Amino acid sequence: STPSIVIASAARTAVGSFNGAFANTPAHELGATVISAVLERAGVAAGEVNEVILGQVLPAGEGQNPARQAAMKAGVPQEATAWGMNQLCGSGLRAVALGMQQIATGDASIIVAGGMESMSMAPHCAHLRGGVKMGDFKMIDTMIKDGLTDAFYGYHMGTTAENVAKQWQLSRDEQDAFAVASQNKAEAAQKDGRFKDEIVPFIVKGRKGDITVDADEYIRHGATLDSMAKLRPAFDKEGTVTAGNASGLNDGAAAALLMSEAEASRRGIQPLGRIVSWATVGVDPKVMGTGPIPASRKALERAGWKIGDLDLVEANEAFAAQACAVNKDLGWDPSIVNVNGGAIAIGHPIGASGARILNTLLFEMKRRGARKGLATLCIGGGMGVAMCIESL
Amino acid sequence: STPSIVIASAARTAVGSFNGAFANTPAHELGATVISAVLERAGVAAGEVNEVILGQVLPAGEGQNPARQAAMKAGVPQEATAWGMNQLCGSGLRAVALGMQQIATGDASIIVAGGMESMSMAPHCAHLRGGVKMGDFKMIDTMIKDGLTDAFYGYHMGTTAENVAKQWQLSRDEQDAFAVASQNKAEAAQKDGRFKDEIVPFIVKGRKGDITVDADEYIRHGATLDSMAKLRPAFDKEGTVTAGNASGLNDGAAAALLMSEAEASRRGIQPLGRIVSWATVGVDPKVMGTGPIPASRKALERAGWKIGDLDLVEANEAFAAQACAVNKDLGWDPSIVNVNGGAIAIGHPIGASGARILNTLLFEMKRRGARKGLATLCIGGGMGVAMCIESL
Amino acid sequence: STPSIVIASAARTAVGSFNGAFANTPAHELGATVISAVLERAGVAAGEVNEVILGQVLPAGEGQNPARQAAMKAGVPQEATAWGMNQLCGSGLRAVALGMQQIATGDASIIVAGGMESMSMAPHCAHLRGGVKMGDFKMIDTMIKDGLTDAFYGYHMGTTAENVAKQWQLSRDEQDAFAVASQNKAEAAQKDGRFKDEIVPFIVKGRKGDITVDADEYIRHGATLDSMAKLRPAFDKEGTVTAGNASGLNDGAAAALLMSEAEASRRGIQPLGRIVSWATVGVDPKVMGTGPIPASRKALERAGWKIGDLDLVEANEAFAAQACAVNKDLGWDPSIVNVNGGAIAIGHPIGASGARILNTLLFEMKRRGARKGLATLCIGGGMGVAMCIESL
Amino acid sequence: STPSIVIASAARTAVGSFNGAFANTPAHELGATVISAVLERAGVAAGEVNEVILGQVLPAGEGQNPARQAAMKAGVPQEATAWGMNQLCGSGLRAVALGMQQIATGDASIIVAGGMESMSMAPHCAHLRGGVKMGDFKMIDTMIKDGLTDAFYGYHMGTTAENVAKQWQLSRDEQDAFAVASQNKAEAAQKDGRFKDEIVPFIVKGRKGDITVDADEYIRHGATLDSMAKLRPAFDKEGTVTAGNASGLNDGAAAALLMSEAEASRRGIQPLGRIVSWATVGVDPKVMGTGPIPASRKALERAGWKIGDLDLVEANEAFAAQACAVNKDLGWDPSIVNVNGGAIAIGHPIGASGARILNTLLFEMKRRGARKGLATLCIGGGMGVAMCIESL
Ligand SMILES: CC(=O)OCCNC(=O)CCNC(=O)[C@H](O)C(C)(C)COC(=O)C(C)(C)C
Ligand SMILES: CC(=O)OCCNC(=O)CCNC(=O)[C@H](O)C(C)(C)COC(=O)C(C)(C)C
Repeated sequence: STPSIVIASAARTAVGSFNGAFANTPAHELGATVISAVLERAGVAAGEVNEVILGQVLPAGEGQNPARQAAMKAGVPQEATAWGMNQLCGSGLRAVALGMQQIATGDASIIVAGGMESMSMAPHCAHLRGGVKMGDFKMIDTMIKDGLTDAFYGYHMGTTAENVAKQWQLSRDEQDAFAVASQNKAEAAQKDGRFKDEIVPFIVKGRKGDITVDADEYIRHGATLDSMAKLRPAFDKEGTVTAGNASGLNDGAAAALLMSEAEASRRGIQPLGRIVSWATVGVDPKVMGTGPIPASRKALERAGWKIGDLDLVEANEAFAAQACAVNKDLGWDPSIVNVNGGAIAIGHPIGASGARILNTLLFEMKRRGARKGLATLCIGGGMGVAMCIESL
Repeated sequence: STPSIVIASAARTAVGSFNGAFANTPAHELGATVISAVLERAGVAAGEVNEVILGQVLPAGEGQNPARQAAMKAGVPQEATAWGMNQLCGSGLRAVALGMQQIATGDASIIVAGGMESMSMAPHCAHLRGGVKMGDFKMIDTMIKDGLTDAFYGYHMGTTAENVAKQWQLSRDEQDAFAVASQNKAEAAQKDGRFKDEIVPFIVKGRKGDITVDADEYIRHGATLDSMAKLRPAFDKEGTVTAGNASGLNDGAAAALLMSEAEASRRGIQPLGRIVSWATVGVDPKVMGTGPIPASRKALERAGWKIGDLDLVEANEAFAAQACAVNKDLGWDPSIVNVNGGAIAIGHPIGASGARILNTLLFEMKRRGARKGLATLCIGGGMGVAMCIESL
Repeated sequence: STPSIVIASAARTAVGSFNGAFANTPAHELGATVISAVLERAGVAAGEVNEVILGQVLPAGEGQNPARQAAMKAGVPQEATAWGMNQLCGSGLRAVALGMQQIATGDASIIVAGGMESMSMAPHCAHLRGGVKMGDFKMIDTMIKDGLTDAFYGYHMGTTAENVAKQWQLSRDEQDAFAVASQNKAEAAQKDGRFKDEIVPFIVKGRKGDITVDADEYIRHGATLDSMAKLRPAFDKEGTVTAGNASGLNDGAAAALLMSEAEASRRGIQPLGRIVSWATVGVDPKVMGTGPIPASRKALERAGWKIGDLDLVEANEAFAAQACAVNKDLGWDPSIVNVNGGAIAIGHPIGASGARILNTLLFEMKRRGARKGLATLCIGGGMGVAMCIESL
Repeated sequence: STPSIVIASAARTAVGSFNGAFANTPAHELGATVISAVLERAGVAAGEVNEVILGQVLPAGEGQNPARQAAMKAGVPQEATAWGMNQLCGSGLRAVALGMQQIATGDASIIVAGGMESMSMAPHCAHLRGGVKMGDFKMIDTMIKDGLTDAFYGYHMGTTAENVAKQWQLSRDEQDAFAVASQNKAEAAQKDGRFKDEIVPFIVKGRKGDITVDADEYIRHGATLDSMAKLRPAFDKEGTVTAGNASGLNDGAAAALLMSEAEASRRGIQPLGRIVSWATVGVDPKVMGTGPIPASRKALERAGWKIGDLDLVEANEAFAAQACAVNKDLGWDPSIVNVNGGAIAIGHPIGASGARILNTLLFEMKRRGARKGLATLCIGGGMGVAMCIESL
């Protein structure tokens, strides 16, 4: 008699490149589009939504509770509720776990959950109430400070990726080959229409003409191992991690519509899948990229699943270094991992990422008839999140 | 049977005045102290915490996931997890209901949940990626923009208070008499030592000497009706809402340690209460101060309680206009509400506030042997949140 | 026996467009090239220079006394002196008058005087010592605030141009025809090589390569009356003044090397002319564009010249409106004025402008054998400056 | 006969401490008050002024040509002119010399010349036109960058002071003794009323009551040798220069009214003195504090005076180390130098400083009946300025 919560529908924007397609688009506008889309896709009216839960890491200057702004712009009435949350990179997936819990505790019926992020729109900042009596001071890039800098050891996420490259003795070649394989899988899938279903177009409004954005613009077409092998290391001069074998800075949103299984049945909805389990676990901040290991093992143990049971896997590629380490420790078939590419190619809109890869997982699970699935993400400050999805 | 989760223990910092005692104290530092406090108070080792969940509305510049920074500074091991969330003024109490949900769904055994806020340390910000080829630009106060300003209508929270005052025909006098009652109640509680149990002293580390802060410094000593009636309207030149009958800008943190009833009994812990229900509902952002009315009613319905069963209430005083209005609608005995004073006196450290009033309720329920209690707050953008607590 | 001071030599950079050729070139670097050039042109060694005097309105952030920075870079000895000055648009010409005065009172023999300006490099700023306790504040564009905004009435110099347009009843048609004539005369002069003599090339050092700039890049080629006529008014929605009939925002330096007539004779130098007189007079800030009227009249009377004695004139074009009013009042033959075009086409690097038009005057006087010349500028805050030059 | 220019009258504000009395008072406000005062003291109407010349190193953000704002505020007519200039610390005295040249060349009859500075109001800046697509950037303190940092060697003026200390082998003790004597002489002069004649009171207007400032607030009362000796070196860790034996960061204005000797006689004015000579000379930037040596010597030679002919001297105290060096080299009787204290005590409002000390000299010469005086200052970037004054 345990609660069975399903994902009735999902959708994501395309992922924009840094200061690219969505250079001037507030996170909450991207969120509103995905919210309306999951509702239209499921045939559910906005007024039936109890609450919107949206992960977002970089809200500075966007005003009160951007999740609420997203919900209200999507047409979800004032009666519903909304809130944001921040488990950094895990945010978008975690939000789905959290939404599932609202329904499992009988506190709601229909949740919209996911994530949203405008890294482009993130401001610079300084604390100036006390004044600066004399001397220079720093205007601080909130994207870097609040999104990409380890709070404990003081270094960029890319150095934690170097720490993983040295513990696992991963060569520069092994990482450059992984990223080339990710770009090529993503270019293949995009041209074959495999992102069409999950992507809802977004209308960037302008003065000299609106623009429809429905293609992931951060993917690199014709990615040779040459353009990878010619890059300098970005975080250590005798290291292996580069702009080419790391993910980038990106804008996007993504969302899922959750309700009980019996509810989806009552509404004539064919659900994208059932949430069987989730799990988050901590690891050393220094090697934060390993997060997916204990989070996925725990998720799998809560499902009563073996690693071999899995038919599909979205394992977020923040860095090639961390991804290979995860694929090695866990030891699943790499041919079913990031089957349509991953974040090195597609982008990593921090708060949105977890709901982005969940989209890719669900829609590709429909495409090929995979029964069991698992999405998982490493997290700055040292954590992982994971979720097991079973098709119906 | 049903899960049953208890608040094993609770603690909060004093609430500091704006650019006051905590002027230069990062939110997570305040948060850390209160995490160590709830652990110590319950007799639980930090190594036993599965997850720290902390409300926070104004984290700009503090770096990656300040809940994880509070958790680590407090000595919760890297293996645990941590996140922040934002349901604005409701964040601190919502984090507690979220934590309870973690335990009810079987995903955790032991949560620290609460909130934290340094409104003092909130930076001014500006989006400057595109560059500013010519012309003045605004450095935006994130405290005002992201905390205090309604996103839909463009005006401060105090203006929603004017809308509520007007709806309910609340005179200036009546708002002012409420504010004085609240100050006089709070100065009394302070003097008679009724804040001591709940407060854990925070030590401010400076160059010139450590300062231990263990007293709410926002409370005005010897407040009079005469003093209030001298003040000018702060939001409307023929309005009723002043600085004297509105809460303030404040710094502080507050948390609670949650576990199952059965686990408290295993550990010999005598908990502060059982979380019997909670609820959140939405309303017109224009009159967000009415949030607590449907929130408290839904919460009481979920608990199976009538309003007269309540023995003690903490209904947050964002503004006298809204506080009076909520009290007149629900009809609870004003004498069991904010019995040691409310936020006009004590302060409103946004993200911490909901855990702040929860602390006050729990320790006063204990000291007078109350059995049934409710905490509730209005939420900017048009929401309310409430929680019902029963003593063991 | 009244002292006679000559201009032995002169030089100017090309005038750069706003954030264009000299986008990242500090004013002092442009100044240094022009100091070296006037020395080279006169056959005078840097070791012989007593003082360098440079007009400069927007030095913020450039460091201590950019005039000294310029002169040291050009190898003027540490035993010499250097200072900057600021009479706004008048500065580069006032500098020369002041340098002439050093020699006249016997305090110096050899002066390099002019001005320099990098409007591109001008920063944004805020008084932040006292703090901003709460609320937004402005980051102020120093170029606009200290350069282009009237300090009394608070509006841009364009509005003073509107005031002049109304008071002199100057049509949009007349102003635009003037603007097009300036563009077309400057393009002709450019293509014929008439700026070559005065322009010294400036090498913009980069990383991917050095670029030699020796063309005035703000000059529009093939400028049409239609392109002027289609612009909207820039300062008053029912006005006549536009971006097209106003000058621009620009970068440049320019200078003159001064000595007594007898010293030039001793050296065998053929000077560019003798400074027979100068003057500066104030007018109403509201119609500051009129400055050249009383200044030119005073300069001429000090020279004992009638207006009809002039063979050539450089009257600076801050705005078509004021250029037209000045020509109307003075009544000098427009065909002898801004013969090679003016600032509408060439640009207006504020602190340099006055020495820029002096350069154009002097080299045209030489080229055509004009005997008597005058340069004059209008000045924000309501002033004018004029200088009479006679050929030797 | 030669042109003889006299100082008819003089006045200065008190010198305010950094973020002290004048923390929020724009320099031009201070200037306006001293302009009005020199007019009143001379019995000359504002309508009679031809030009205002005001030294000012740090005008960023104050708007167009603060000299003109100052002159207009004092009711100097729109028909007059005004300009600012910058020879750093020498500026306030150089303006006077420049003012004298306007009259000697017959270009003006009546000049108000001096300087003004608000180091408190100096802003922080950043060049932001190109944008900062990613990363932290610096907000630069303009007071330090444009006022106090050497542009060639990149270090503060205090480092130049160390270089002079080492070269002249000046002990810590000798420097501190000098500093203590400056404080103690200034304090005696203050108590005895010796600054009253030269100071014009300034009214600081504020919402909560006007404050009249007529005392130099930087002067330390009861300054002890021990208070100096305890300090740590501020620039070199085995240096000798400290906050105590250097001057401060200060706000002030000061000026003089000039006219020919014959015009003063026509008007029946008894002048404060005749300007007999002035000089400016350069020195190595690295030892800029030595500027007063070649400059004083040149001024004296130009006057036909031996050093021993001087009855009184104001040699500016940028730093004890340099003031000591200057006095050692010149060898004048130290008992006639800075007779009422100097800038270590009184403060150093850069652009005003040279006119400030001139005020002190003039009024002491008058009060004790000294016939021959000299004022002189060192100048960052390696210069000196000096002026010889004789009583009539
Ligand atoms: C005083 C002087 O420098 O002479 C005239 C200077 N003219 C200008 O600076 C106008 C340049 N204008 C432009 O580039 C566009 O018309 C503008 C609308 C972008 C300018 O914007 C403004 O309104 C200013 C006055 C703030 C520059
Ligand atoms: C030429 C000149 O500058 O005159 C002397 C004025 N004094 C100063 O510039 C130094 C003022 N110094 C101080 O208040 C303290 O020494 C300080 C160490 C706190 C200043 O901090 C600094 O390092 C600088 C940049 C101001 C020198």
